Amino acid sequence: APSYRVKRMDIAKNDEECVVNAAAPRGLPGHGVCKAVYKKWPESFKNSATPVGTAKTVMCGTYPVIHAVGPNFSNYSESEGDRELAAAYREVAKEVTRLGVNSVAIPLLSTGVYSGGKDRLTQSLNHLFTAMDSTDADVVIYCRDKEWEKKISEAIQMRT
Repeated sequence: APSYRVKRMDIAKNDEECVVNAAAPRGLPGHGVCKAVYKKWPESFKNSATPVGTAKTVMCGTYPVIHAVGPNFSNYSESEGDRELAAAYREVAKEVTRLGVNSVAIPLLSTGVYSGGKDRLTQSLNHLFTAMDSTDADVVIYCRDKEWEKKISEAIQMRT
């Protein structure tokens, strides 16, 4: 039965059937998660650029990389940013369904450098749940911060 889990580790080392990239705009290698994805699955960046609020899947071999471009809250208002963040996750759920995969590795979109200097764990996680609750896939959320793992883990347990 479909679950949610959280792991504090590099998503480029995930054990799931596909990976969501916290993609930088313009198809660029970016920083953080995006850069790790670029180093592990560079061929997935061929023609990967996609607008803020959307997702685009490129295969690396037969492994799907879902490039999801969340808004950068240094450039978006809070209301417009929230709408595009919600929409990016929606498009992730649509791609996961289309691919038919049994599991997916996801990072929290629009946190870190695309956060507008704000803690957006809860905002981004709740959009993740809303979108992925609509799918059948096992979801494994990948973070790096130890306090975030705790908070994510608590949220996962509050809905079981």
